[PDB]
Amino acid sequence: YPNDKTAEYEKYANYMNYLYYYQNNELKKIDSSYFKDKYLGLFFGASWCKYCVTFIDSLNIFKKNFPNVEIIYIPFDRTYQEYQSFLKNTNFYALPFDNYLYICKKYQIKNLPSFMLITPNNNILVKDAAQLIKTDEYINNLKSLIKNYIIHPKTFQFNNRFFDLFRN
Amino acid sequence: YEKYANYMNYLYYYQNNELKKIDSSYFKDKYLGLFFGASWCKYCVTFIDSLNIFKKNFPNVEIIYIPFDRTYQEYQSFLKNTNFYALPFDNYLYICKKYQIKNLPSFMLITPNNNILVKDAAQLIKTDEYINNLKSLIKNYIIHPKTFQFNNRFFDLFRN
Amino acid sequence: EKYANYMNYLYYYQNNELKKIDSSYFKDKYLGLFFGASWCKYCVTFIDSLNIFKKNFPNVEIIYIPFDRTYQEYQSFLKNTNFYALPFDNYLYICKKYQIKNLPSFMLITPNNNILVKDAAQLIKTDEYINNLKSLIKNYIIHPKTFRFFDLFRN
Amino acid sequence: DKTAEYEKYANYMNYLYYYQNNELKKIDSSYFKDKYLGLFFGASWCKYCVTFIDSLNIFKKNFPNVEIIYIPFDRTYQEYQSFLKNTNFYALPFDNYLYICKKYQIKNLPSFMLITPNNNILVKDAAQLIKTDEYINNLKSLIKNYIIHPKTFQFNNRFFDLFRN
Repeated sequence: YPNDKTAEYEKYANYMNYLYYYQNNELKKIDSSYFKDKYLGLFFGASWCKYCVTFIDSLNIFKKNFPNVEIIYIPFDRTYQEYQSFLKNTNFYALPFDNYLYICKKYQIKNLPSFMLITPNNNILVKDAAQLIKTDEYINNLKSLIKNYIIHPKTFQFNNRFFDLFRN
Repeated sequence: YEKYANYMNYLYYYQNNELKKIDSSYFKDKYLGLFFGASWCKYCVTFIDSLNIFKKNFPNVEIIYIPFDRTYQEYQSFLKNTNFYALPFDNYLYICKKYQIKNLPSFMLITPNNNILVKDAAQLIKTDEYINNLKSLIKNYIIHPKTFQFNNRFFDLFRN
Repeated sequence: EKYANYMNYLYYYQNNELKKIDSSYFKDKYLGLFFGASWCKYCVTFIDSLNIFKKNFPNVEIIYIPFDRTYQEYQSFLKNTNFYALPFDNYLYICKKYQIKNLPSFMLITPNNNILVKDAAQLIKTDEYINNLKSLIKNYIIHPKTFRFFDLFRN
Repeated sequence: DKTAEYEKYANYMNYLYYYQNNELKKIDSSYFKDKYLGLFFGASWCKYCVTFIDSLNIFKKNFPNVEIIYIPFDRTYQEYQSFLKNTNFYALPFDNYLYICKKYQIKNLPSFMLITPNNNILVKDAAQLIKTDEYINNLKSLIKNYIIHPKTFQFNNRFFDLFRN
């Protein structure tokens, strides 16, 4: 009751209200509610890291086999210029350009690239999916994992899935 | 054929400094942890402590050693310092090919119906942070029963 | 041309105060560049291997290249370690130069800024490496160079 | 009786193998005296080792006198042959080389190790090194600057020393 800082906390209800993507030469926004109830693939990467650039071929093959999983780029670029040139050469959504070490701390991400597969209720279906997707042996078994894994509904703070996923 | 019908009909273990065998049908309907390793590889020997802590946390998962020892005597000395089950001493590169196993140790978590629950579990179980995530995977993954060729889940799991 | 301004001091904690050292102290020394962060548990567990490395190679100066998110996290790291550190800043440009893609990473650098061991973090986790590294140090001819951190981190 | 068997190892690894014209050829191991070597631990059934060949070809272009030797972990002679025909590397004869993995604690395929003429390890984890563009000038400096102190190999057999603890 004393020293209630709900007022301060409430700013976070609009955290990550948009993701970004390229269409022709436009950096466009998409309302993050679009990702409600979707499986996500979180791609931790940077345009300056050659391994992350070669990894895009594996992600593109993954996307062809798992078209309903949405790929979200979590950038570790140095400038907007680097971020924008990379995003325009991909079919991915992205977090806005920013410093995301706090997400690395939450999931103990220690390598670029890293790729994690996330269920609609923000559980981790595959922690180390970057390794998983560089051969093609994974496809049938990942389809079984997605088909068979029960999704128990959760309540996200402020009804904000990305606040839950990246902060809580 | 004939030894298709008898492929992997027993797994092996040590007890009281004696090599023993168990009907492999005992592993029907069990979660398995396939431990790819070798006694010559120091990273595999230290990994035994992570597996033992894993087993304490997940006691219904059966740990099966898939050996890459050079000699039967090295295999035996390794198996006697563990309480794991093991495939018979043999050359298992065909299993490495099937699953694209490229590192020792590797550890794969398998459901009762031979699906892969966690492909790269060695790195998962050396941390502190995996228990609740793995508990949820096991509790949430629906098991549809399967019948296996030659009535032998290891024929399916290792040879298709 | 304030390249003269670049990396004039490294930092460290001693007697619970933040101190600085002129970067010319590191001229002609073997260096161990430790890319790390206090938020990364694997970097924190790696400090024990670095301390054992330092006991066996006391003349190699370990330099911490930070990837902490905040200045307070960086200071807490310095208070708990015995390395010299770059000032708190964003060092992705060094990661790009050397294609550092993992934390921790550890690189061993000769007095004239050549790379003696590119991927030394896995090397020093064991203690199998010690004789091999002693031979590399003993046998690597040094051709002296006039300048060191602008050459090492930018070129 | 078998102190004579121990002497047999003076002829250990007397030939390496390679393919030139879909044709299997042998080369006297003495060709490799005083050479730097790149030991490539790999297997044709391992997709990561197949993709690694691209990095080894860039390495061979930039370091043509570092002789690449394939240490096989193929299941069958035919897998070994097909791999060798497509990479025209030198190779140990098809066999089981777990004892080499024990000596050097090789735990990943592919692995690649750079060896000096006196059998010291110049770069232990060279598979990681050569996947980047950046390594070339500093590896040339490392080869140019590392002093080679002469050693005596048992039976004057370099590969016996390099592979057999």
